[PDB]
Amino acid sequence: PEMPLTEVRKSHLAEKKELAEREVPKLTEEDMEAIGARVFEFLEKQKRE
Amino acid sequence: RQWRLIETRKIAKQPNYQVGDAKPLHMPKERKKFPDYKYGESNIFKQSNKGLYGGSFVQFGNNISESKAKTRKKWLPNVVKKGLWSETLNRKISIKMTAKVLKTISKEGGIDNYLTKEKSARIKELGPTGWKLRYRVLKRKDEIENPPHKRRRLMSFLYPLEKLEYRSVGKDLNYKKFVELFADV
Amino acid sequence: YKQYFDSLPLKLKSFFQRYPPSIKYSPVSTSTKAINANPFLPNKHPVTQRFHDPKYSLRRMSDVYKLALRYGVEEFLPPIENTKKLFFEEKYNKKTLMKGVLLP
RNA sequence: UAAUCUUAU
RNA sequence: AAGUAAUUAAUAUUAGUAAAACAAUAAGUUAUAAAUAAAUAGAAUAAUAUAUAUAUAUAAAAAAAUAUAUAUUU
RNA sequence: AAUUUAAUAUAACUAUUAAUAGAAGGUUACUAAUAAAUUAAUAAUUAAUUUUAAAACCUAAAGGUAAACCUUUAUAUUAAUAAUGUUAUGAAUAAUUAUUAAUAAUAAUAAACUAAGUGAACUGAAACAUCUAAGUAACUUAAGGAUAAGAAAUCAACAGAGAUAUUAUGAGUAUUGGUGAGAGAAAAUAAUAAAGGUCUAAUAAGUAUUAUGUGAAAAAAAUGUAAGAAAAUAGGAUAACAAAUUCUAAGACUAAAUACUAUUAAUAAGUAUAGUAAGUACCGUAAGGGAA
Ligand SMILES: [Mg+2]
Ligand SMILES: [Mg+2]
Ligand SMILES: [Mg+2]
Ligand SMILES: [Mg+2]
Ligand SMILES: [Mg+2]
Ligand SMILES: [Mg+2]
Ligand SMILES: [Mg+2]
Ligand SMILES: [Mg+2]
Ligand SMILES: [Mg+2]
Ligand SMILES: [Mg+2]
Ligand SMILES: [Mg+2]
Ligand SMILES: [Mg+2]
Ligand SMILES: [Mg+2]
Ligand SMILES: [Mg+2]
Repeated sequence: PEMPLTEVRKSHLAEKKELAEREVPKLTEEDMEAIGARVFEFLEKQKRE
Repeated sequence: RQWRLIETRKIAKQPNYQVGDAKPLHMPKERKKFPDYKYGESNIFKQSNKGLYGGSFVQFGNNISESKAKTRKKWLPNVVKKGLWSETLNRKISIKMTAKVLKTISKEGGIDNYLTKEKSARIKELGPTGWKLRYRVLKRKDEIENPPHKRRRLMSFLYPLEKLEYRSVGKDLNYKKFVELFADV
Repeated sequence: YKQYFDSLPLKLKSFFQRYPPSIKYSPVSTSTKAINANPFLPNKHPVTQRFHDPKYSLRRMSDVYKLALRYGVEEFLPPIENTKKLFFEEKYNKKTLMKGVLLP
């Protein structure tokens, strides 16, 4: 038989559930494009110098 | 500190048994009462399986003289028999403890508290006995918190009728069997 | 641009995926529950009031920063001000010489 | 003497 | 039925390359400078030691020791 | 058409490399059998995949026992019916047979490799006592196909690196030793290697640290006894202190290169006394030894 969860463990679980419920940070296409453009600019600058 | 002599221990990984699968050759008679303790049961200082030793195993080392003539000695922990009060169980529980463990118990403010601390270190330095004690306490706490309603009679009412129905078809029916049938329902 | 982004080293890419640059993460230590909580800083958990260790441990953070420096993607990473680490030319310039060097 | 410990039922 | 093998070090002979060799991915080992416990020292100011370098000593020499120099570096 | 040479077998072991995978003995008998399907190929077929029958007794752990035997009673109850004969007053009480439903059972399981516990001595030091041999042999326990380790309270040195594992150089260098016998790193650079990072923790206290007793020949992290902190404004790291630097313990997961066994393939300046029998004959009360 599985051992029951103590109070602290339950509270931690609840916190984790709350965290999950919130909207997750996800890397957008736009952000990637912005990064990629900056990388390209950096490469161009390196080539120049 | 570390818990090397505890967390080194490995136990045979039991395969998860499906309801429709074939039996193992040796199935036990009486069922498992307690949960499985992650770190098994100590296979060295078996003295400590019976008590709350706080992960304090026997050392072996060297007696060394003025001549530096080395001779093997052992260093036992300061074990002590001690009947300490459980608030949850409403009884005092007598066990072997290290003096260190007794000190920790005193610091934490009770024996139940010591048992139920959620840290992994505590779990490691609970014994198998300590794990069983913890389970007993935790289960009791859960019961106190949450009584069943916050069904048996209905079952008792239906049982004789069910038996009669069975008899009318042709077969006899026992209680225990009835209980087994209508556990999940 | 997308292809260039993809061509970035693995660790850096992973970091960008799981802590993206749209969120302006805090310079200072914050609540662990916060959305803008910096993964490089030790954030305090609001209930227990204990400082959690940084989500990116210090070595990993340093590696990520070096990768960003290499590919010119520093400002998209969250700030490393209040983590005590400086890096390369900035470190060289900003540091005070040891008491032993200046005053033997 | 509800520190400890020994015995008997 | 009895001087064998492995990992190493020092000599010798030959063969390859040679002020370089082995290795070529870099790194390393040996050589290319002698000393000194060690240190920030190290080889003709106008030539053979009568000069120079180092260690002791010293203002700098001398003094003991070893090493370095007389078209081409060994 | 035959002969020869080289290679290949159900039919050798050994070493290496590569690839793949993690596996029944005995006893004597009322002898311990099998049946099928689908798909492909060439109705029968061979091959692949799947299903299915039987299978005694012994091999610690149903209960015994002097292994291959004995005793338990699943060709059992318990109940419900049906058929039969007897007892006492259509109904009742016991027995036998035949259906139906309900109730439990079968450890022969590797060895090597790994981790943990305990831990010698001969021996070396031309004696021997610290030291060595050596955390070796051994015994004991526990796990998995591998285990262990692993994403820095790590190294380094003001420049920097970025988990671990194995090997080469570093280097027999630093380091250490009755400064004897002898023991001996790390950084760094290369390979091998896999996608190698990633949260699962409400960020960790009788914990760090201290005293003391022990503790891998150098280099600690451990540990019995007892005192015992701090919040990132902090904490760990070096005799010590001041500066600086670096990392975040007391919560976790993890392929891969590796070890061992077996199989298959290939290569043998290997074996015919390292070439298949036999762990037999025989020796011993026994553990055990062991032929031709
Ligand atoms: Mg002088
Ligand atoms: Mg048996
Ligand atoms: Mg008898
Ligand atoms: Mg061992
Ligand atoms: Mg001797
Ligand atoms: Mg003698
Ligand atoms: Mg030793
Ligand atoms: Mg593992
Ligand atoms: Mg932590
Ligand atoms: Mg912490
Ligand atoms: Mg200590
Ligand atoms: Mg050794
Ligand atoms: Mg941590
Ligand atoms: Mg692990």
